[PDB]
Amino acid sequence: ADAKALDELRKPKFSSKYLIQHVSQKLIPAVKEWEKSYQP
Amino acid sequence: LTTFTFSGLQDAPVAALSGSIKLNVAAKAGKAEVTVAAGAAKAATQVSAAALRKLSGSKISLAEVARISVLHSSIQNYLLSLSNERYQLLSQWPDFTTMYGKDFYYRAHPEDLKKFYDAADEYYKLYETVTEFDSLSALASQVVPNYAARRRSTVHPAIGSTVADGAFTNFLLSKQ
Amino acid sequence: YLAPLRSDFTEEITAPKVASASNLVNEWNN
Amino acid sequence: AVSKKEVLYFLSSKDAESSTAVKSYLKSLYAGAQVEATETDASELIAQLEKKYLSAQVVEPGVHNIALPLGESGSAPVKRYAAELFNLGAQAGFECPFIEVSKKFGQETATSETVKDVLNKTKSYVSADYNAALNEVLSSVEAEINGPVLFDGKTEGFKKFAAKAKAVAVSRGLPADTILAYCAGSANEDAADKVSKEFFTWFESAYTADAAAEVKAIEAEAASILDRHLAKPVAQIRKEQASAYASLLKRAETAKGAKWAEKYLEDVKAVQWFDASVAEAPASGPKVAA
Amino acid sequence: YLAYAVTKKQEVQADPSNIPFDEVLYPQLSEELLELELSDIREDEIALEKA
Amino acid sequence: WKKGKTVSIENLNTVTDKYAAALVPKRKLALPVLPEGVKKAVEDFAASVGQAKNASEVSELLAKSLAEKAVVTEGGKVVEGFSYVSKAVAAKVIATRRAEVHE
Amino acid sequence: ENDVPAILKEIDSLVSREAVSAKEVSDAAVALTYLQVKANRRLWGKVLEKAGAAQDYDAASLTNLLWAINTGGVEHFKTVAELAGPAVSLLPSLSPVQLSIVVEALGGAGVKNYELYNKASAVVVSKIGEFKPAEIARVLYGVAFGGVNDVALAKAAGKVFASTEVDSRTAAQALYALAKLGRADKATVDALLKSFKKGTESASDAAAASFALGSLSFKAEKAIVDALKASAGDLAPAQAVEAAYGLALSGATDAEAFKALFGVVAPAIEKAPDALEVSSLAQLHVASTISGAKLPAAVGSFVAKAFGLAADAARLKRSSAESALVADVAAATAVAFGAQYRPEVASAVASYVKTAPDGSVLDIAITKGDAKVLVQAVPSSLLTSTTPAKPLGHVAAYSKVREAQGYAVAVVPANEFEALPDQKAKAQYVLAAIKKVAPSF
Repeated sequence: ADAKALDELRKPKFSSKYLIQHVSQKLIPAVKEWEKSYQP
Repeated sequence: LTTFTFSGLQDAPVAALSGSIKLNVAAKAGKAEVTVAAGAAKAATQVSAAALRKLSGSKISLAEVARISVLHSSIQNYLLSLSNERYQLLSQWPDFTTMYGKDFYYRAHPEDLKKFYDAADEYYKLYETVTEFDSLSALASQVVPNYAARRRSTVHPAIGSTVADGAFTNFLLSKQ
Repeated sequence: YLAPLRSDFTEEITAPKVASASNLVNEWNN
Repeated sequence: AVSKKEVLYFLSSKDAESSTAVKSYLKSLYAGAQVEATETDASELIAQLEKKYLSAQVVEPGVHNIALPLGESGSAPVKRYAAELFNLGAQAGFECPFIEVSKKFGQETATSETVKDVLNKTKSYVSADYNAALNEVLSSVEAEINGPVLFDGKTEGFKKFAAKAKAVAVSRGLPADTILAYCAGSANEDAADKVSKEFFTWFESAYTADAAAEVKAIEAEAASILDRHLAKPVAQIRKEQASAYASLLKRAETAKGAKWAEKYLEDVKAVQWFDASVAEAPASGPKVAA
Repeated sequence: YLAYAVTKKQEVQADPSNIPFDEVLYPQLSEELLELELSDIREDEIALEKA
Repeated sequence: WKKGKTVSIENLNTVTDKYAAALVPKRKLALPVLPEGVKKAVEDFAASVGQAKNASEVSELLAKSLAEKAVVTEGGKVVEGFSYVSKAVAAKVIATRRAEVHE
Repeated sequence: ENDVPAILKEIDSLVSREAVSAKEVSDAAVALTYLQVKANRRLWGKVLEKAGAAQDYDAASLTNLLWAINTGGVEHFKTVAELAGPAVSLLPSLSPVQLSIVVEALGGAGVKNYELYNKASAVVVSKIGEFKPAEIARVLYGVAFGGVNDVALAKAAGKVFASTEVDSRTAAQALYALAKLGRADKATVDALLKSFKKGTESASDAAAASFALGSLSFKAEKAIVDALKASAGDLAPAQAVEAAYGLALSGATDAEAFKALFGVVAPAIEKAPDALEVSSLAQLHVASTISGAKLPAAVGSFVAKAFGLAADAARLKRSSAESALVADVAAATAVAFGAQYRPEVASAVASYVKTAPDGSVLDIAITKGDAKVLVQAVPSSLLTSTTPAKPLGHVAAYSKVREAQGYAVAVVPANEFEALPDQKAKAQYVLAAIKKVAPSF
């Protein structure tokens, strides 16, 4: 209810950080399957 | 701060500089009796030379509790300070309601009274939107995302032209 | 008060595009 | 949870939501959990792509924690703002901006034999006001040789170009003799001390002028956004903003199960806590647990 | 702020001495708004004296 | 409102006093309300002589006798010799003049 | 008539009004350190809110404020780093005792202001007799921790520390400043180690000279370490770690000094294991290894993982000229162990990147049966900043922890390695360094 914390209240709110994480969770595991399967 | 600090009871402030609070220390050999007087209250305790050195052992590390973020609240504080400079020139608007009487209605040209009543309706349009301060928080979110993408630089968050120009002459005017 | 979330990087190192002074102080002084 | 390569990146980080993911990870390792073995894999192109996307998860909450010095007088708010972004570079795994942009030059031009191809592959990182002043001087030294000026250094045709480009670099205002004498060094530590004090006098006047040019563009963007908004009637403003707020909520409610949309709507509930905690005690502010 | 504004507006609007009387404020206007309506009758009375 | 400062309610209220001080007309009739301090001291004098049942009627005539010769005050001071023709007198001049031209 | 919480409420109402000047915010901060008000963080926050808002600043109130920020242990980078604006404006106006307080406070907070420390060192190297030796160590602590490698000051400071004998608190600040600069000039350190025989009234400077010696690897001087075994209750758990880490790096074997130091940090990790940095949990595992003094069973196993964490984090955030050096040393390690052609060195350096037992990754780790050899490259950031350029004490920290894991760490420093002209000379330098440590290879 009232009186959250300090370390809960120090977070910047509408930063990205989780689009950057969601992209890197779908780009890094999708590009390791590109260099393991690569011949020109 | 660092891990070890080296200040306390040596070249310390011995007295307050304002009148709102009165400070006196009793510089003894080992300890010191402080005399603090603020308003109606007085405190008189004793602090050692090794009692101030343990003070900076645990750090306070203050941090800001912002509504959205510290970045956004700094943009919104600037929009609030910009919206003051516009409000201060609506403070200098002439009191048109002193000419609302019917001895100004009937002496005046009928088209210069339409314009006068339109210039009074215009001031209430300007004044009711410069005091819409609840709209300044959504205006700060139109500045944030383009700024934040310039800080997601692939080189550095703090890179700029003057550094990257001056670091080109180190790259170009050296050998290859 | 909330913004669109963007996840894209800046590759160029450019000048930050200072915008032009709007005439609102001159319009409201008029 | 974190993927154990994020948590190695969040150790020297100092934002809140990354330290509480570290602190609950270190509390798991106190209760006898095994630290998982970090990957000795992920070849040179994938390693530079994980470093690109893990530094940007340290930079993104850190940029939102740095107050812009908008509408301030003096250099020290602009020097504080620049120093907080320097420290955000070091926390996210970047080096000095001098050492990180010159690495960008030598990587984009690893295959350059002529300096005209240097001046076209380092185009994105050098100012076009400075890229043009190095292209006009290039075509004069191209006129004296009538052969492409080489990126060799041993060539005398480059040595007359590098003495003409040094005349350009001092014309912009940047001491090309001081910059070169820093990244080359000297033998004794006393004569290298005076050139480092003269490089860092340029460097601090350099990165202040990039931070101050960034502040003067946010000040100019916000002043044109406001003056466009102050010209609206107040009924238009409230529904232009309620349309933009509701469309942006619905984009986070369309996205189900995503971590970003779950955290987006959880921060909307934390803004509404902030507005409600202030309403209970407005001379006190928000109530923190103490 | 609004609570003082509804008791300052009513403190002025409940006083009956604050009712604006146009004949007290502008005496020459209400004596000319009368002679607009009396001159419209006088033009009907001249038309019947001519008849 | 100053630059980084706040607005005080003892300044928002003296601004609202300047708005409601323009709602008063700059020349007005001093229309008297009979206060409770006088309308009960008259009803006291009427109830002591046993007219407590028609005691409301005695007060109203004292209210109306001040109201009918209510004087015109410009700036708090009384403008002397100021005669005005009301809107109900002037609409009686019109109604008799209409009836003597219609006849 | 003696009221501490009723005088906090009258300081709270002094800084919560609308136009607090510089002198009233300075003296409210001075009153909060003498009263030792670490428990109330919001009252310290209301002072630093008005400390940034205050626009007047004379020479007296700026130094009383910055003393109170540094002594009180209160950290806010935005407020303190914008107090360097008054400081460069009041810099000729400052007394030499006042200039030592602002640079020790702005330097110790990490304020990156090169214009401040350039002009504030120029008044110390011009007016050096004007400065007391305690005021030279304060400026030296400031310019070092503000990121300026000003050795024109570090030489002029050493001329004073050999001419005047200094206080124990003065010397340990000067050692801590030279340890971050990484200088290790024995002509100046030994002039400061003779100040630690009159006894030390603080444990925080005996612990800081302990850290500053081991970071330069000099040795423990027998009156610092026995000053540390009696007063290891005065130290915070982040400060007792850097005492034990600094004794272990200097070669101290007084295990009851390590019983005293580990008697602070072990119940602190048992209460909250996330209280310390992971850089400090790794500095405990170095100290719990080289002296060999044990920890509790829940603690010493926990800080063993946090050496594996804090060594990976410095490998992911590698300086990219250290990445250029490790892949150069590993190539010469492939040539030294027999690889004449490029498909053999490229397939060998990929085999040198075995996993350490704690979970971390070793870059050049060679295994022949029952013997392991680790090759360590230590570039320039881990070298001493002076002309002989030995590696700093942290390289023997990393070596002796890996040596207790079954490795034979061969140190390859880059001041010697990259002075070599070709790959064959670089391979025989690496091969000789492996023979010196484990001659089985």
